[PDB]
Amino acid sequence: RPLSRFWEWGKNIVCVGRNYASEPVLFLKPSTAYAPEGSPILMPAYTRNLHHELELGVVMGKRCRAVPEAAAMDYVGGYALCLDMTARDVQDECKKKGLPWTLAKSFTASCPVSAFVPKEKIPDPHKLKLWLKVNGELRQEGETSSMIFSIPYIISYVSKIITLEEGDIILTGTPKGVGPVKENDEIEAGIHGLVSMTFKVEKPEY
Amino acid sequence: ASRPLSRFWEWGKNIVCVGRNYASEPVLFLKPSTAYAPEGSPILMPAYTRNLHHELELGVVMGKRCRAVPEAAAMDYVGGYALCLDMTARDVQDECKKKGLPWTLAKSFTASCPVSAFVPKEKIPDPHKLKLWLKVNGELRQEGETSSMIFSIPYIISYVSKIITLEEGDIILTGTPKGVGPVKENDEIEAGIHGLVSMTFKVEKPEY
Ligand SMILES: [Cl-]
Ligand SMILES: [Mg+2]
Ligand SMILES: [Mg+2]
Ligand SMILES: [Mg+2]
Repeated sequence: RPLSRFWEWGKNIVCVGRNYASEPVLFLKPSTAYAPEGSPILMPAYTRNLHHELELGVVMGKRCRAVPEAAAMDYVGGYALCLDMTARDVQDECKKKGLPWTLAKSFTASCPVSAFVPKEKIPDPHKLKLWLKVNGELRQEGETSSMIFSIPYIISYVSKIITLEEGDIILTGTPKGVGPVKENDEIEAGIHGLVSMTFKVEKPEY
Repeated sequence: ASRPLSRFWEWGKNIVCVGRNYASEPVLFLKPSTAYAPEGSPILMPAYTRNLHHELELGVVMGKRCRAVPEAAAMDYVGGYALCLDMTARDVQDECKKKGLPWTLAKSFTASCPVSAFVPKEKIPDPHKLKLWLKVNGELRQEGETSSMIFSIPYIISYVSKIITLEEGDIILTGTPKGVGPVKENDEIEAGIHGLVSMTFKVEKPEY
């Protein structure tokens, strides 16, 4: 289907652990973690500390299996700005117990996502500037130039472990200033000169 | 438009697996859609493991968008079933557990969820009265009865659905009985549900 609405039909979401200040740590979100603009961030009932993580997402334009770094950028279709919503308290316990990160990282609406930005609009994804506000006040700022692992290497690396389909996305890590959000909070985020997006923290209607 | 559940592995977006469910709440982790290996495709061995285990599991293919459903309604959201193998780099898993890292390299690599033909819901009135088996070069290594599952199926559905909305075509593997063990290049795994379905897989290294 069309990359401009890739969150509607894309199957997989792969997320790098730390990529800002030896190999990347990888974890997954289900497709239902996607919350496109106009849809709320949903707070799980089991957390009392949900954090925002501002991240550049790389959307795969064709099927990508064990590709070398230099070819990796041919498999990219575009990009989207994401929040890797994280139940931080659950994560701390998972690290402690050797448990999978699912409840901390992989719940419904745990990946809010901007409009699709075609790769023609971004000649270099390592020269972008990211930002995020909670209730109008600046909280996360990062430059993608300060990423530890480059996007070509991240694509190559995960493609050698997990084949990526067209429409799959890779979240490439968060810069500094990660912190909490509560019910009714509003998160505004963007890439300077390219895209912006608004989201509202909300409880489920169960 | 709509694709058949008989080919759910072709279009299904998500795989959710339960940890220990045989002899307080389930452990959950995920595989990517590209973990699927339908019959005819090889179990691929990741180059970084020296201890790839099999795990015989009943899968549960969802038939209807399933968002935070109660246990008593859960079975209405099921489309059918498939027998799967939760292929696991156990050596990588131990290290993941130790460092408190994600289980991805252990449980979510390519071809790490071999899958049988789809069994419609009508053919299985009670999914807890099934018998599963698995052979490795002819030797019976896994034997389970789904009645001895700790968490029932309707609960597992009601539970994961509260955390993760499940689509049409998504599957939940409901854990593996005893008899888990390793495999190696050129081994031929066969496994089935008694009277319902059977499958065969060759273990290979990738043509990377
Ligand atoms: Cl995990
Ligand atoms: Mg998926
Ligand atoms: Mg992150
Ligand atoms: Mg398992």
